[PDB]
Amino acid sequence: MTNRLVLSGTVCRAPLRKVSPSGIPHCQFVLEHRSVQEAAGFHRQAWCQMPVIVSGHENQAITHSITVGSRITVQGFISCHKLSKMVLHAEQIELI
Amino acid sequence: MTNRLVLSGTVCRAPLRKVSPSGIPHCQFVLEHRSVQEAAGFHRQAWCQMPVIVSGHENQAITHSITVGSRITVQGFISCHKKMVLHAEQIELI
Repeated sequence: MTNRLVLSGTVCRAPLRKVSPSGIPHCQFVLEHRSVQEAAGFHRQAWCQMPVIVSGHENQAITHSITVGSRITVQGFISCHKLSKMVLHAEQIELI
Repeated sequence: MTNRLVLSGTVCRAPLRKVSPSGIPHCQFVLEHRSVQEAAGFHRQAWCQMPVIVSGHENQAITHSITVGSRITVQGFISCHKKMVLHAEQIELI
């Protein structure tokens, strides 16, 4: 049922843009997250490079503010395909 | 920096209790998620198999009750190696 990743980071690859044959715009970039997280009472570095996909006409405009160096937070669902790779499908983007 | 994953699924690999060299036990299993999500006005299938690490003694009665086929909702932060793991903070048997 529940599937929600909220993740902040710095964009490490600029949006690569395409439109589907049926007219659906898709925007793809990579978000690099790095932070200090808490577990069992000791601090530890969390690092990951998350591919993000922005699909549909709704969220495309803000995507043109996103460049390598942009700090953003992305809220959405994760999806894996296969040798498996994970993508964050953006539902909300906040420009920090 | 926000790092928060909330994921429901089913246990697809038997949980194993390991011990960190620092005296801290943890429980590892793999969590299989399969849901219908909405994108560009269409229903997308979302699937994932997430490795999950649960540390700290407070989650042991729930952890010890977990088997292959258990339906759980997991909440924590993600981290990446070489691989992606979810470091579980909250764990509920749904």
